Amino acid sequence: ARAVIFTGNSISHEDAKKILRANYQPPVRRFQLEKFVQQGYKVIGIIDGIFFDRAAVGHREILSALNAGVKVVGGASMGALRASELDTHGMVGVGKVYEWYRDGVIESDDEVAVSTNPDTFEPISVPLVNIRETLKAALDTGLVSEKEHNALLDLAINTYYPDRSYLGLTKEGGKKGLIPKEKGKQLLDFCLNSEVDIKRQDAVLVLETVKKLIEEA
Repeated sequence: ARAVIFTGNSISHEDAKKILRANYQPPVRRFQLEKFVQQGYKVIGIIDGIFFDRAAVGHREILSALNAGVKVVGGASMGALRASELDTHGMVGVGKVYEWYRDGVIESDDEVAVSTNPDTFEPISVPLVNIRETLKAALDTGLVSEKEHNALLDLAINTYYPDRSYLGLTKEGGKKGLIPKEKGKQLLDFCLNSEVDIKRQDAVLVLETVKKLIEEA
């Protein structure tokens, strides 16, 4: 049994490779799955994928893989979104992002979209789900008030995703009078050193699920 994993954004190929030896591919695009189905692969892990309509992985493609006896696992990013749409059809969803989509806690691809380096797949921006979880953790550490949490979260929601960053958020937050600037600096340090990287943690869960399905005959 051979596995193929589409990732690079939520976790690098370098970091994923140590956790599970698999065929690591770039974020998934339209009509990439069937190549691996036809090559005889037994498990597909969808973590990351392009969100733009023309190039996004389609329901038809996932359903084709499932009908051919290929197990499909999704989480973290595009995999979380698709698993929430196709779990009733046999796609396995794992992780918190999947759970939130499933239960209507979050909606739309805006929750997970990130700008990336097109060559290395490393993210430039911060996904909204990570911002949500990191602002929650900051509130717990007493680094923001509830008013400040809510104001900064609303700001993040209302920021074009390639411009979503912890520095950008605290800077614009300060400029818009949403947080004192010294309190903003303490918050930025927390965000840069103690990020709740829910996309990465969910990505690891996908890898571990794929690992289990490969082992099972």
